[PDB]
Amino acid sequence: VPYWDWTQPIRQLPALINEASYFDSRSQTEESNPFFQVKILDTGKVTTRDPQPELFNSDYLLNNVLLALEQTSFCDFEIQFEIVHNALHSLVGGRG
Amino acid sequence: VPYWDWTQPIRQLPALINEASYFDSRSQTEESNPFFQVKILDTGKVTT
Repeated sequence: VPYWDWTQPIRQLPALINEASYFDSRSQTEESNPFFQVKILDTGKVTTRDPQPELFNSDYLLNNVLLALEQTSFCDFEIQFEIVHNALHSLVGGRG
Repeated sequence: VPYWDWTQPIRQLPALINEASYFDSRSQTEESNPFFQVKILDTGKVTT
């Protein structure tokens, strides 16, 4: 499994996850990349992304993670860890 | 019906079509953008 870095400012969504559809040479054919969406089992609906217009060209994530990393103990670190974890989650979740 | 001016030197696809998701307040709900693609009738095939 790879990891998507966000410490460096993001110019746009990463290629692997925003590219419309792939073209496989095994069938020499196009097919839609699953990374957009997936049908949630027996629910009648599918997921949906929604980018936020302030996810780009900011050092907010960088400085926040630095001031979370500065700490020494562990319990204090945990709370800022969770905060920044849910941060970009909520940012990219959108109205969906 | 509108028209798309491709005579303009383009940078990205227009936002009317490329994005496959829009949120409308009529039902305060999200819905996939139909302009993304439409399946061909009674063949189980989706364009791209």
